[PDB]
Amino acid sequence: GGGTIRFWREKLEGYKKYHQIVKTIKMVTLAKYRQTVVRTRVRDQTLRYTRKALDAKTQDDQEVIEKSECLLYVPITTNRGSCGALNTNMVRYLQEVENPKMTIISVGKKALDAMTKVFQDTYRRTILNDMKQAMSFQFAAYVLEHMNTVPWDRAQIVYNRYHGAASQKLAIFNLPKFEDWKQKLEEDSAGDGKIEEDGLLQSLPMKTALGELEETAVEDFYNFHSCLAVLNAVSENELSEYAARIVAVENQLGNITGLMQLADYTYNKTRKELITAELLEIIGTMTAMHAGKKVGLKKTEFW
Amino acid sequence: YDDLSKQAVSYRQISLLLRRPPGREAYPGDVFYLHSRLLERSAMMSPQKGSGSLTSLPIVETLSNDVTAYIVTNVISITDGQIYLDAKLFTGGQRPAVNIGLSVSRVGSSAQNKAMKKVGGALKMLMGEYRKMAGEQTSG
Amino acid sequence: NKVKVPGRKPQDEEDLTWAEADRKLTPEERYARDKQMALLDKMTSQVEE
Amino acid sequence: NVAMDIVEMLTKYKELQDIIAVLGIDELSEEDKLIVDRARKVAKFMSQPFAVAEVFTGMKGYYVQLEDCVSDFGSLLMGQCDNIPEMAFYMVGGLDSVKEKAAKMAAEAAAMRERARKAAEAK
Amino acid sequence: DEAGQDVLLFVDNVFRFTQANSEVSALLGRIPAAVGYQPTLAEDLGMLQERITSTVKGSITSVQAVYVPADDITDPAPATTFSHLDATTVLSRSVAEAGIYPAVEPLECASRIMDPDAIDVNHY
Ligand SMILES: COCCOCCOCCOc1ccc(C(C)(C)CC(C)(C)C)cc1
Repeated sequence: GGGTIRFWREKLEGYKKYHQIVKTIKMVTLAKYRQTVVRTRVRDQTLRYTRKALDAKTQDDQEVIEKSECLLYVPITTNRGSCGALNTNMVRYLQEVENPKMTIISVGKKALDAMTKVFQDTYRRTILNDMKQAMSFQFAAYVLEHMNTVPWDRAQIVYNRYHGAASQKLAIFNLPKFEDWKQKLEEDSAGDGKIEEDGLLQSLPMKTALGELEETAVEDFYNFHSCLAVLNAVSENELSEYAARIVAVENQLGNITGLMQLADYTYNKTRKELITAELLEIIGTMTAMHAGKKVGLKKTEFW
Repeated sequence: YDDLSKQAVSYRQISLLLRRPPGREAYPGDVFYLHSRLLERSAMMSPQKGSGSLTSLPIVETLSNDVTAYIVTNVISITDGQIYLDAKLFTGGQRPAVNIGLSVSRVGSSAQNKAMKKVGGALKMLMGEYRKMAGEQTSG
Repeated sequence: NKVKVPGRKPQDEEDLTWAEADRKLTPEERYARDKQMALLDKMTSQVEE
Repeated sequence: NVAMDIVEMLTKYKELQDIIAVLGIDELSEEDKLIVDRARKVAKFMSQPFAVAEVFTGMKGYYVQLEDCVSDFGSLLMGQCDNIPEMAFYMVGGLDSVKEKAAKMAAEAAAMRERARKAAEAK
Repeated sequence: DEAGQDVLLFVDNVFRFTQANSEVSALLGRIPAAVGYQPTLAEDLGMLQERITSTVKGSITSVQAVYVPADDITDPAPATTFSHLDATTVLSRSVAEAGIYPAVEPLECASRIMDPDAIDVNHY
């Protein structure tokens, strides 16, 4: 019985050390989250003309695949785990959307081991920002320079949108190709302004004034707004990571607690049972010695 | 019987004061027979014997919600069912604190009224679904 | 196409792991082997130079 | 051989349960979570209803034949049935019953979706 | 009885009361049943506690300290003491360091008369 109680004691100490370690992770992530939440007050304003430029009606997939030749899907994953279902849900969405003409350039280490085992050939590489220095416009420029290795016809930038501390949903930016964007710009600048989808904005004057703009400046307009889109995606996934890690750490601490209470109950149970066992042993050996005493008179002469 | 867990302590006093050979968890070893003599007397008698009845609702005190105690298993090994009340649900406002998963009636389906039998089948399906749908999400 | 999970069966991939070996010390061993290989390569260069 | 492979899979699943209960399934490699889903399907499949327990399981009892038991576990071992969900294996006998239960569950889930659509439209 | 009035009975740790009776039972030669507590734990404790009851002629309330050995509630001495208790005034150094005095932590405390069948409905 000594081995059992020693084992349970070692498991108790292991769970306690594991608990304080996870608590330390929680404190670090809390510091980073309290930094990054300052962005939440200030976001939701920079991409509005980008929307107006790049957004289109919801195009069904199966027509986009036949229309296109080499799509692109950029999943923005994390550098380290204990996040939750963000990475797994991104992978699930892509294996839901998997089609013969795709190519995946990701962002994060966790897109490196997972996707390559699900997507053998479509997955190409990834991009890694060691988050010592906050993301930048030139990080998104790096990502654009990586995406442009392909002659892609559409780029679906997947990311996690931080609706709240308990709400980190998925989100997509469907970026067109430059030549296709320019052709659609002309074809929609000619005709009158009529929205074809609720929630979408008319931008015919913008699609004329861009025609007033020279060619190199329009290419710069496209690249600049796509860069801002990528940057908003990276920032939102950073915040979503740091917000979902807290949830996926407090639940770990709850599980660790429960394991610790079970370990404590079993340790104390084994302790008491061992005490009773040693007691009954001693009383048994003593009782046997008492039983080995005769009741005979053993009479002898006293004179 | 409120409660058989204390009857066993009294018999443990009687035995250890007589220096009888103890057993698991300090009990002599005949405490199973002690409760079985009592619980087997509770029966539904045959029409040959009057078709009478003697129901028994014994009570037993667990420790930190541990059904793996000696007396608890000794009584579950005798009784025709189990009603497991949980301190967690009791402190959580649910009163009676019956845990349906850890509870069962091995025989009462034959006695249950049909009007109650149908409602019980429906609620059993509903709660078997509810126990899973509540845990599978884990606040996801 | 989904995944090449390892196993005991030939269509499955190699399972080079050993149940006897512990997983707790694995990261320390990985770091140690990486550092040792880097030092050995640097010694190769330093011996030639 | 099927039995030995099943036992090996469950052994690995027992070792992985120590991590699953603490961290979660998401922190496992893709191979490990596939092994987990498969061993969960195996364990759920091992349950079957009996005619004696009809009062409790609320299901008619099955008599799974020996020859049909090995082919089912082997198909579940070779990855021949991974699109089936996990709960389809719970309290059934034979892979044919598993596919019937999966059809029932898919039909019910769809029907719930169309019902929710009708309610939202009428709402 | 004679004066016809309520009484408080303050008891330093009942753990030591149980320990003394256990030592007596051991010296008398009686087999320790469990961890080392006397077989007559419940009887010897009830012979005291049952005297601590309300009466037509008066009442004896008793406030009793309890040392839990190794913070295990399942130990037989706490396990038997708790069965007789009706309320728990838990105290905490946390609230005391926060300036609160008396240092009661109401959430982890509890009572048995918290029922409208006993007290008025508004209090409950
Ligand atoms: C519904 O009415 C209930 C009335 O209960 C009155 C008796 O209260 C019993 C108190 O039970 C406990 C249980 C655990 C504990 C802990 C574990 C918190 C004590 C500790 C911290 C000293 C180890 C304290 C008291």
